[PDB]
Amino acid sequence: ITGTSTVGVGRGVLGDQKNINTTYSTYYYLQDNTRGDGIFTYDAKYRTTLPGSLWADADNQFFASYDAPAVDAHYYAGVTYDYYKNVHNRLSYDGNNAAIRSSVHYSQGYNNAFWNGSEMVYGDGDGQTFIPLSGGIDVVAHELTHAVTDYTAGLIYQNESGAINEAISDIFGTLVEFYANKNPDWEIGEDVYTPGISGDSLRSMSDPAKYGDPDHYSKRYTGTQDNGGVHINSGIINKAAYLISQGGTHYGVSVVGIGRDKLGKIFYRALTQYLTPTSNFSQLRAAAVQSATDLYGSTSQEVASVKQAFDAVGVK
Ligand SMILES: O=C(O)CNC(=O)[C@@H](CS)Cc1ccccc1
Ligand SMILES: [Ca+2]
Ligand SMILES: [Ca+2]
Ligand SMILES: [Ca+2]
Ligand SMILES: [Ca+2]
Ligand SMILES: [Zn+2]
Repeated sequence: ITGTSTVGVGRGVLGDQKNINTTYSTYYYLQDNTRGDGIFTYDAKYRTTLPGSLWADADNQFFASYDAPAVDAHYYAGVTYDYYKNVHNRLSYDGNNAAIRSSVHYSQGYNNAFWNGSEMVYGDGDGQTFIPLSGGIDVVAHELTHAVTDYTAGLIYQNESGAINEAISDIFGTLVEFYANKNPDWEIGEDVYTPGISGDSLRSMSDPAKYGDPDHYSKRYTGTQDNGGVHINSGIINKAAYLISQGGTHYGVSVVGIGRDKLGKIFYRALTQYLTPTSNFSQLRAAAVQSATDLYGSTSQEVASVKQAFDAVGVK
């Protein structure tokens, strides 16, 4: 759409009011011209055909219940772009300001969200296991992060390299939740999962075992489901990341925490410079050691906390 940039107001899935960047040309569109090549939000209209229609609204006000998921997918994708640009100096997912597109209201009672190789897609949930997926900042950044991986390391979605792919997305979606200061935590999906139950989440970075995921290499899933346990074995890498950051004793091994910022710096560098499509857990270890080395020196505490963390989860 070609038109005048303006700003509208709306209510998100959680009932919160926010301002969003729109474009005016007869109608008001969910098209934000201020970020790279633009952020575009689309209506999939309960169908599976993508992307659906560019979101059009008559008065620049987004307070209807059908509007809520479009408001949050549009705004959180702006926050995510901001995080990457400001913190890591990366312009959009390809590093060249590619336009970011999202479709909401995808299918009927679709309990997922994904990156299809070209855009982000959000189901509205069934109302019980989930509420519309874009209402969770960590879900939105997990997604966008898959775009980042795709253009960099290119981790294949299966087995060891696939679980690394999932871990990276949980790690960066968690960094983005803390960056926005939106009630942050080391849990994944908490804001949109099981609206009827309090206190839970889909996955836990602090204690993956809390929901049955492995928190040690020796407890890794060797089967075939979930592409070889991509969303299962990600817990081993999530635990490691949470240790480097915050510190702690796990299975007897003590790790001194180096905090979030350094954790984001080391992982981004492993991602962008050292990891390959076929990298395994052991290779992720050498990549993270080497990034921390590059940035803080071979004899830094930074390097020593990364080794401790991997030894704690049995990776190497
Ligand atoms: O597909 C699965 O098994 C679970 N899906 C996920 O973990 C991702 C899709 S890769 C979508 C999502 C991320 C974070 C939070 C909620 C939903
Ligand atoms: Ca309106
Ligand atoms: Ca939170
Ligand atoms: Ca969270
Ligand atoms: Ca819940
Ligand atoms: Zn994922």
